[PDB]
Amino acid sequence: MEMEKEFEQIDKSGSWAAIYQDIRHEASDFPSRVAKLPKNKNRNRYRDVSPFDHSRIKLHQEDNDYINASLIKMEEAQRSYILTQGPLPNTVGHFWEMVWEQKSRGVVMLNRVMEKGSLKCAQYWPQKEEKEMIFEDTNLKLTLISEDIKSYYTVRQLELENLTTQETREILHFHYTTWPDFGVPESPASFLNFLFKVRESGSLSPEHGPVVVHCSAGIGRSGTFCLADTCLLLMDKRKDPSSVDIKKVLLEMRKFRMGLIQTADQLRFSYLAVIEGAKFIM
Ligand SMILES: OCCCCn1cnc2cc(Cl)c(Cl)cc21
Repeated sequence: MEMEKEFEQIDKSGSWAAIYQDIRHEASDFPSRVAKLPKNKNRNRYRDVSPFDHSRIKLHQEDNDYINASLIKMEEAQRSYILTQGPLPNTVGHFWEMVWEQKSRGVVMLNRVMEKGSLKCAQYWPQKEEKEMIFEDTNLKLTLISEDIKSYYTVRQLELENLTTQETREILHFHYTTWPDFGVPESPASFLNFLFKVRESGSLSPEHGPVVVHCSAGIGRSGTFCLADTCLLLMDKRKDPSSVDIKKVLLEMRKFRMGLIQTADQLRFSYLAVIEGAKFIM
């Protein structure tokens, strides 16, 4: 079926939970043996969210190459994304090592450091120009260059230096700051505006390594971001935009990381975002 009318048909029939459970039943199951080794327990935020072995990002280290991060490679859309958990106190250096090694231009953050009174990820970037951060375990230096605070998101320019080679690179930090503590946004308008700002920066384009996107577990909000982007790109590329099947795209993405889209409300919000976004594109 088309999307917008499939949408009203699920609303009128109140069957979002049943649609979402079908997806969970059909989703791929692949091994995640490296994630479950005992030496990696303090590298995982949640025991039930792990990268598959076949698609995990490997650190360029011989001691321990493990990080909780996955490469989502979308062949028809010609887009790649790295989805990862919010960094932990003992993985902030690994996180920036990955950004460096994979040649990423942009980092997309969809959570606040504290939500619901609890910490959802480490404070992993510097907050003042004159107070830079040094990650001694991975030999990197990170400096805040500039910051632009808007009503729904903040964009930061960062300098990452590989202290071993003295090479430097500019990284863009796109921080969506207004996702509610509970539920999903009422309108997709600000989320779509944010997605377009990431696109306009070059961070999603083939002349750079894959964008790094995270929330707390790296599957819920993060899944919504890449699902909406890929679906809109396919609607631009195909002769028949109504052929794009958001449930099929989501199942394809779940071949590369488990659990993408965490609730039926996040599924409905993803539909809403693609539907509204397809009208603005034209
Ligand atoms: O090939 C399409 C180029 C222009 C698309 N575009 C630019 N600004 C946008 C803001 C929003 Cl909210 C949306 Cl949905 C789309 C946008």
